[PDB]
Amino acid sequence: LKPFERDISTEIYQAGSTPCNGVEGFNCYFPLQSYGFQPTNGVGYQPYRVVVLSFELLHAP
Amino acid sequence: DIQLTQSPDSLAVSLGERATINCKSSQSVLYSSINKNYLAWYQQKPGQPPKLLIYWASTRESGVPDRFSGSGSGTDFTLTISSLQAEDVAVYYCQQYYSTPYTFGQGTKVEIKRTVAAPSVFIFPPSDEQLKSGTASVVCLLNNFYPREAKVQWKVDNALQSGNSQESVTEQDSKDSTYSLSSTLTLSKADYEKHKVYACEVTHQGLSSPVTKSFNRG
Amino acid sequence: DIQLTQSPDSLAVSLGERATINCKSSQSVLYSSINKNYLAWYQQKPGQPPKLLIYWASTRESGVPDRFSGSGSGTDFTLTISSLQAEDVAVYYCQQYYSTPYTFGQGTKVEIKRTVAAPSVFIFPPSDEQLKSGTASVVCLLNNFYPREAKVQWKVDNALQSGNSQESVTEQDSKDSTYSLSSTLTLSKADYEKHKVYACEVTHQGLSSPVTKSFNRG
Amino acid sequence: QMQLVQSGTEVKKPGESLKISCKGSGYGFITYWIGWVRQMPGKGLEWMGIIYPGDSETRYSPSFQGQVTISADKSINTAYLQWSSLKASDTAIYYCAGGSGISTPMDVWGQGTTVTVASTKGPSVFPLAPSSKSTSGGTAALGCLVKDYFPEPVTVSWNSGALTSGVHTFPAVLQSSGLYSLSSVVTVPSSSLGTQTYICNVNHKPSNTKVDKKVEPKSC
Amino acid sequence: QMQLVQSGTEVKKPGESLKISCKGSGYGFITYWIGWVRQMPGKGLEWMGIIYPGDSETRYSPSFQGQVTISADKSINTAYLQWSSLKASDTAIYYCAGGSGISTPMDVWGQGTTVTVASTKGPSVFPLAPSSKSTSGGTAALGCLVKDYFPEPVTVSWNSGALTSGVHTFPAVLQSSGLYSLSSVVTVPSSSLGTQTYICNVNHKPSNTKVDKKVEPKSC
Repeated sequence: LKPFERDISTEIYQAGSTPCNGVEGFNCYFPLQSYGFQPTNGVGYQPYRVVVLSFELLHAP
Repeated sequence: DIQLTQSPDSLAVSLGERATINCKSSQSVLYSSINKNYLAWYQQKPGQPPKLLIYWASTRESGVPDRFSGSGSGTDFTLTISSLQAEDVAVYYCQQYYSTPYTFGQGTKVEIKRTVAAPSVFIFPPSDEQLKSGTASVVCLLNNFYPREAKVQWKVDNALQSGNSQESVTEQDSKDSTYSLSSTLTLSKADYEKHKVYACEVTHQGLSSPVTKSFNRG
Repeated sequence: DIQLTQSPDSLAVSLGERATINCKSSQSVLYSSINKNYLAWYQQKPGQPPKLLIYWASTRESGVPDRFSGSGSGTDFTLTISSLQAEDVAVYYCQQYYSTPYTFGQGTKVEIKRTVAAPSVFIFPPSDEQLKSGTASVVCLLNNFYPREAKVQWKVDNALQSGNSQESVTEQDSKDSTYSLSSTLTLSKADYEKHKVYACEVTHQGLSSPVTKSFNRG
Repeated sequence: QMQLVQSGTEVKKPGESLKISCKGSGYGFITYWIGWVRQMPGKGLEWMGIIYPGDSETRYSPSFQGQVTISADKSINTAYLQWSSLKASDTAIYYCAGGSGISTPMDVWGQGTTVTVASTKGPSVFPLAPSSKSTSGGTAALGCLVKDYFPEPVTVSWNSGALTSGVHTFPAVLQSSGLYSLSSVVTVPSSSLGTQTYICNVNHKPSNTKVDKKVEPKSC
Repeated sequence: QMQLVQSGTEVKKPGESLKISCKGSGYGFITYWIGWVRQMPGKGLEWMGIIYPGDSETRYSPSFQGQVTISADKSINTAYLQWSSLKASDTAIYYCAGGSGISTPMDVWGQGTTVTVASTKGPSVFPLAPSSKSTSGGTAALGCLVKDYFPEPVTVSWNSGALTSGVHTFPAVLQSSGLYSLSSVVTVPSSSLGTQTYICNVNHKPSNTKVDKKVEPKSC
């Protein structure tokens, strides 16, 4: 990804020379995959909320 | 990875005169996003931790008096003291904080300047105690001399001695800026039984004629 | 760092006969202080974790029956089953535990032995469903044949086919030690429209004359 | 003798992060050096690493050095084997085994946890017809042929488990496409051919495909 | 602005292990990247390393990479600089300084802790006699000469601190033996020579040597 580019798509990734036409078969996966969150789970696999402040300065401040 | 350079190393100016110190960087340290030079100037007084003076090479930290100004661009930066006072004698460091590691400057020592003075010379022979141990030591004392452009030559039977002496120069006296140089000669008992005339001869710029202080063995 | 070797790989003996398995080490694994060979023998049954059998290459773990004995010295070690029974068919591993890392043996498969048998052959053509997809598959089935020294040749219009077949041999039947081999041929529709006589011909040691099973296209 | 209980079976897509736990229960667990061993399908064991719970001294093997990370948690008596990014070649069964000291044979073995890394493709089951001209006083064979199913395993049960004698199930063989094939065949005397009905039940759980397919004798 | 307080001064023999603490006190200490700097005697500063308390991301300098270890403890807001085996070249003063972010000038500086690594040798103090023929209406000089004292520093106090005008103390210069020498001289007019007594007090604390030596005018 080029810096700060949001690519929201639900295509079927062609991981091999199989033209599978969106059937999610052998050698064709689905890019999005869920997160498993449980309270009785380790610190490493927990949900951290994040906010990224970005300051820029060009003209008309 | 980006070494710095400063100049001049030691600068002497009078009270109330300007003072310019130059810092040179290997590569430009300009951040594209904010267009701000990344370089800072630090002041250190003898015996204390350094203090921030200028950051971004143009802005002053809170409480710093106006006298201190910072300028420059590209790779060349300078710190200018419009009028020096009695509190600014110190060592100044230029540091770049663009990318780790943070290199530092060599350090510039700022000292004040006075009119030429002439040094009253002294000479002390070794005591009775020094003799017993086996290593006699004679000493010659320049006092209250400005500036440090001078040279002490020892004299034994009209023959110069080299490679057997040390020199201890003191730091500038605060009340009046005068130095004090002690030259010491360490010689064994054999080199003491050598002759009869031990002398210190001093050459200094202000003093028109090199001075001589001799003490007879007896 | 000290690789091991075992022999033989597959051994077939009758019920109640002796069984000798040999493990060879690159260097002697004898601990000087206690003078004990460091090498162990493990038993693994299909579908379960291995079990310790012999440690120090001479002592038996608690509960192991006397039948299992371990001997050897220097670099050569052997495991002897004085009389084999119906429960010992399994894979045996020799491991050295002198210094890390702990290398393992290749593994020896112990199976029982029976008298020669003759395989009743079968032949199945592809169904109507196989045809529609585009990849017909014919299969030939050997059943209840001991020993596994045999070979299946497909026959199309008196011309041999090579490189288009697979072979699936089953594991020894527990109640009676007889195998069952399935040879399958995968051919496209074009290779099915090829001719008219599809046959499986089997050669086996016990069977005096190679057998033939053919089915006419119709 | 303190027994070791393993965490369980995990199926993961390529590119994920995987943590496997070995739990140690029993008295005397003050000196057990935990070790890990991996068995690839139908192959010999290959020792991977050894860690002392507590002090956490960790010794690895040259082949696996740095591929995986072995850590231990002393308070609850556990050992963790972690993959940062598991590939598609990591499908195998892993056993945690605990020795009593350094230079001691491993005697207590945990059950073991299989790992599968792949994309599910369901099974096309096709039934072979029993040859029309067969031994009338003897027997003939019939069975259904599972094809193009990924990955292993497929369970083939005959007549809801009623029939069990002479049922040959053959291990899957991977052909060029990758998708393994498998044939299960039963032998039936030519007397029960007319009356007894044949239904093979193919279960492929990863693809959640449960099919009940009748076996039909084909005639003119 | 949160101030940093340093642990204190330690004197160690060669071959030991040394831990130095930087303590951070004050509000707002959620983003201060602690850094360490070493000043060798009478030389310029040389930056060593920077650690974020908490996350513990640690960036080093190429020269010092791996010589020392910088660690942080988040609960009590402290930073530790540790030597596994300090040599005899580590005598210097160390300052911990805290920036507010990466690529930010360091503005809050701790007092700093000196480290000395050496074997104590006591000072031989010998008093020079003031020359007999001197300026009667003017002045003449007298002082005592400390020799063979290791390591620095030696405190020379004149007449229990009563005399302070014209007292020149010269920095120690190391000659071949290693043991630095030092001379302190006072200037006295030839009127007070007869009556006022001179006692130089040499204090070398590492060797615990406190000496009071009179200065004597030598005559025939």
